[PDB]
Amino acid sequence: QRAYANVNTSLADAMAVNILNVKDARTNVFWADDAIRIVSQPIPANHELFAGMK
Amino acid sequence: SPTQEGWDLTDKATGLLELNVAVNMGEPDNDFFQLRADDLRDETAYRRRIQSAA
Repeated sequence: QRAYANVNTSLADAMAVNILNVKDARTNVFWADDAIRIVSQPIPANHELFAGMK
Repeated sequence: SPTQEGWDLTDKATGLLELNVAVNMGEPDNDFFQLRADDLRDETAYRRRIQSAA
């Protein structure tokens, strides 16, 4: 489990959390190209069940 | 048919009687079924339900 560690320490019941967006701003967005995907599915309304509609 | 014996049968003729029986039908034995487009991405349950209905 520790092989997957990504942070140098844990939380200790008093660690103050600082918010980073303290002011409005239109976000610029960067990523790796294989980070966002779009799953898609068909809607099988061509079945013989849906008669009367094309 | 009835019958009678003898040579002279004056004013002893008989009519014809043909009775009949009546046949009808009952109410249909329906089988309703309701589905959506999602549940037709496999169609195995649909086919099995149709066969079981028959």
